[PDB]
Parts: sequence; C-alpha cells; structure tokens
Amino acid sequence: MKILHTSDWHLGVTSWTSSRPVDRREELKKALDKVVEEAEKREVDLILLTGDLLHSRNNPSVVALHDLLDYLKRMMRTAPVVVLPGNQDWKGLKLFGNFVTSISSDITFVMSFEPVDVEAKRGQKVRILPFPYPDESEALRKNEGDFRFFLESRLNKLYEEALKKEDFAIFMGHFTVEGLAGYAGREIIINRALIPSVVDYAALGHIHSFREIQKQPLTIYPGSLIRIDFGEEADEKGAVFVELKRGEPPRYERIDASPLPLKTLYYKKIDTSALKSIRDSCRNFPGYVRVVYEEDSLPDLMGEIDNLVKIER
Amino acid sequence: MKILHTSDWHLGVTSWTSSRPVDRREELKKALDKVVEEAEKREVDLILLTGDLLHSRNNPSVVALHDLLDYLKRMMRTAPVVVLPGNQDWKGLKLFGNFVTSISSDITFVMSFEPVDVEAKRGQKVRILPFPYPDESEALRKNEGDFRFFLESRLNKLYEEALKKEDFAIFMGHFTVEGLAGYAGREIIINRALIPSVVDYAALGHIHSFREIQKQPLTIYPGSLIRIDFGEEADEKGAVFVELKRGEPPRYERIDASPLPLKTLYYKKIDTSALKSIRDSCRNFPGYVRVVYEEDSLPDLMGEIDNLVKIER
Ligand SMILES: [Mn+2]
Ligand SMILES: [Mn+2]
Ligand SMILES: [Mn+2]
Ligand SMILES: [Mn+2]
Repeated sequence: MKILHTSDWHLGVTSWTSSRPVDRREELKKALDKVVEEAEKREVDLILLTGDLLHSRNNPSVVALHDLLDYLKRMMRTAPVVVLPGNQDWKGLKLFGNFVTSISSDITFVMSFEPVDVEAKRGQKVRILPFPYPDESEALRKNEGDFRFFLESRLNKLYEEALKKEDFAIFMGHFTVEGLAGYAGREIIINRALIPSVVDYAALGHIHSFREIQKQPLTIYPGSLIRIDFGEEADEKGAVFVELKRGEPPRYERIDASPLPLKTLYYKKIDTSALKSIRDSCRNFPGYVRVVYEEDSLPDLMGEIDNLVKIER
Repeated sequence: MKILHTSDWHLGVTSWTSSRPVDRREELKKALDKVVEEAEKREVDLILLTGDLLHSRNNPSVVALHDLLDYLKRMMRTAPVVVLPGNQDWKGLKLFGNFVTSISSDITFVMSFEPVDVEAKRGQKVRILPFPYPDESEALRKNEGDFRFFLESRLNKLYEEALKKEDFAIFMGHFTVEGLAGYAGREIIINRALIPSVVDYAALGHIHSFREIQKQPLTIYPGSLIRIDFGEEADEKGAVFVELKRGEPPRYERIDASPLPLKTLYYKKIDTSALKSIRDSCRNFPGYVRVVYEEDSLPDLMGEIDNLVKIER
C-alpha cells in the first residue's frame, strides 16, 4: 500500500507582519503543487494529512479556504484522504470535515480518540488510530486534575484496537514528542515510546522540521513545506511517501519541497563595512534575510533591499 | 575503550525562584554520586563532560564551585577527563580549565575549534574534535556577516583532522541540532548531518532530554540529571556509558538518574472539588507539582502542601 503523508501547510500565512509582511501564498502553492503532482505520478493508495493545514485558528481568509478545498479536491481525485486537524486549524473546518465525512467514503476527518476504519484506492482495509492535539484548553475544560492518566488510557485503547486490524493499522497524532529542551530560552509533550508499538506506521504533525522519530513503529513528522520564521534555517521541508507491505518492514522516501532559504547576518556595529556586507550578502540570495546587530545608530535598508525582512538588536 | 559521557549538570540551580524556591542540590548530588559510582564500577577509560556543568553564567556560588571541583577530582581518580564548557558555565571556569589544562595530562579543557590529542586510562590514543557553543554574542564579536560559511569551514577542518586519528576520534559539541519547531510558541542551530561522519562517537551537550540523535556516527545527548522545570515532565534523565572497539560498531547503555518526577494538574475553576483533587494528587507524590487553572478567585495551598511549587492562569 502506497501512502502520501503531508502536514503543517499553514495555508494563508504571511510572515514577518510586525516588520515586513511577506505573503507566502506563491511559494507554498509551488510546493503543494509539486507534492500533489508527485502523488499522482506514484499513484498512491491513501493520503494522510496530519493537521495545521490552515494557519489562522480564529480568522482564516476566504482565499486560504478556497485553496485548502482546491487541494483536498485534487487529492481525492487520486486517492482517499484522511485528515486529522491540528491546534491551528480553524474551528469551522472541523465542522465541515464532520459534515463532509458522513457524505463520502473518499474523504474522512478524525477528531477524537475513536478509531475509524477506511478503504484505500485498491480496497486495502486500513484502521486509523487517531490522537488529536492535547490542548491545555481542553484539559481545563475536562476539569480532570491529572490529564496524563487519561491520555495514557487512550493510548492503551488504540493499542488494544490496533491488534484487531485487518490489513493495516495506522496511528495519526498531532503533538510534540519528548524532543529537545532547553533550546534558549508550554505544551503537553508525549513520549515517543508511548505511541502504540503494533501499528504499521505512525503519522505525526505539529512539528515543522522533518524528522524520523523512530523505526519500530516507523514514526515520522514530514515537516512544513516552507520555512515560516528564522528558527527554521537548518531543518528540512517537504512531505513523505510511505510503502507498507503485510510481510515486510515499512519503507519511505522524502519529497523535498525545495523551499526558499533563510539566512541571518550578524554585526557588532552597522558600519560602512557592515552596510557593504549586508548589501553584498542579500544581492543574489534567492530567499529571505534577517540582520541582528549589537551597537546602535541607521539608513533605510528595507527600502533598498527587497529580501531583507528583519533587523534586530 | 570504555567511556562515561555526562552533561548539563547545572550545579547550583534552584528552581521556581519566582514562586517557590526549591534548592536542587540534594537531588542533584544523589544523581552525580550514582553516575560516578557507576563509572568506578565499570572502570571506564575516559570521561567526557560536554558542558553546562554550572548553572550560573555570571554569578556561581562558592558551594557550587566546591561541588564541581569535588566531582572533577573524584572522576580524575578513576579516569582522564575531557571538558567542553558550554554557554552557561561561568567564564571564570574556562580560565581555570585553561590553567589546570597545562598542569595535567589527567584533565584537559577544550574551548576552541582546535583538535587536541589525549591518552585514556590504558593508553588508547584519542583525538578530540571540539565544537563549542555558537553564541550569537561571539558572532556579533567576530563581525563576520554570514556566520555559517565559518562554522562550515570548521566542521570541515575537524573532518580533515578526524581522518588522521590513531586509535579513536571523538567529536564534542555543545549546541542544538535541527530538532523540533514549532513547539508553542533563538539559537544558531546545527544540522546533525553536518557532524563529521568519520568520528567514532559524537558527544553532545546543551539539550536536557536524553536523545540518540543518529547511529552513524553514534551521536548522543545524555540529558540532565534532574528535571529543571515543567517542560521536562516526559523526557529521560541520566548519563551514558559508551564502548568503542577498533573493528566494530559502537555500543552504549544509559544510566538512568532516577530523577524526582514533575506533574501538572489542570482545572477550570478552583472549586471545592479542585481543592480536594489537588490535595489528593499531591499527598503521596514524591516529586513536584504545578497547577494551572482558567477561571478566577483563593486559599493558601502552598502553605499547606510542601510539593506544590507553581500555580498559573
Ligand atoms: Mn500544531
Ligand atoms: Mn504546524
Ligand atoms: Mn548549553
Ligand atoms: Mn544545559
């Protein structure tokens, strides 16, 4: 069974609004078009979207919605799709996915801990074990003091249920795993060993950097399709194609999104030398630049350099 | 060759000072004593400390220094030690390590990109390829606009130098790798593929969660020995014992620090029910508790519950 797993699109995002608005819509469409064109070529059987498809939790734009629906539609033409909305998907979208989910067997939204069964392109019977974002807000809501005895009982249920799979069991989560603190300088974090060990694949979303979290069960974050801000100069962007065969270990292959790069320039004083360096370093750079400096002054660089998006102290 | 790799001790830390000071010194000594006692038992050949041994960058306490020196001394009695101070080690410590480094062949500090050679307990000839923290401050200092063409030239040098090893080449770094953003809601991050592939082991520090970053070359963060604040409820603490043999793939084994646990309780309103839940949930818990709630009021819980260290909204 062939799978396209992709995530964390953030449709409608514009970066650096406090300093120099760049609408990411063109770059983002470039990547999504590349991903979808790739999934058509490989003739995948199932498409897994693990959330944060939209960027605005409360006020998505019509353009953004139109886009998302366009893509959902192109994808459905190639294979059945399963969506696990995340923390930053507009609440209205969960309502629509709930409505469209009854109407079709070619798209299906999962918004609870309840497992659902689905058929893929070629009839493969797939069991979805979903784990939506553990929101601090819905732990205050539930008013159960220790939230963890509860998440743990859910991860147990999904394990008991994965054991009854017919063809494949696939876990879908939207959260952060016990990654890496302390980056300088809060979430309900889930330990990766807690993801049920018996599923054939564990598709994650929420993290923007592609990472192969563990091998048994195969657990991946595909990452964003673009670099959203400057904490993402060094990671990898794209989606992931996964193959599952009953007798065998899972195999996978990245589709790199080929995102525009980001770069930071560091200076003590903005000298005449610095000005030259900044001008020279931005001139032929195909992406976006931030400069940070230590000692004060300062000319209008952003009026002169189209790709200089941030200047700090 | 047998190695003890341990890191990120944070000697002298007291947690939750803004809300309920807990001096971590006792718990921390418990762990360090366990680690060192373990390294004596296994009779390791080399000890690698990858930085952030002290907690205070500018104002470490005498007690903290006394402690650090005690441990450095016990360790030297069992095997030669190599230290890569990190971002949060007091500047005075770098001065001392620089001074003590000439005087002895049983301890050696590495504070630049310059490789140094060392002998282990039993004569094994080891090549250290160090990579100290890429501080934003020392990139403003250097005043070289694009810092990355520079770090890259250094990682190249260390690779060219690892190829001339006699017995073992070992990389020591103090930084964050392209981990996982966006955790809700800056550093010079280094991509793990950039760590020279030819070294036999790559010892990292700065990250508090034990993680096996990659297998070839074997790259580990051992993690803290304690859980510093509440962003570390789910990760693992301890040190790492590593074995390297010329013909063979590297092998390793964690020493769990057995740290005191942390826990968050979530409530809508602090009711009479909540009060009961909080009281019941803290009563027999061997670690530290934080409660967060949504709607306002509120009694003196911290006067009544010794292990309740934080209350938010
Ligand atoms: Mn998310
Ligand atoms: Mn996201
Ligand atoms: Mn550090
Ligand atoms: Mn640290």
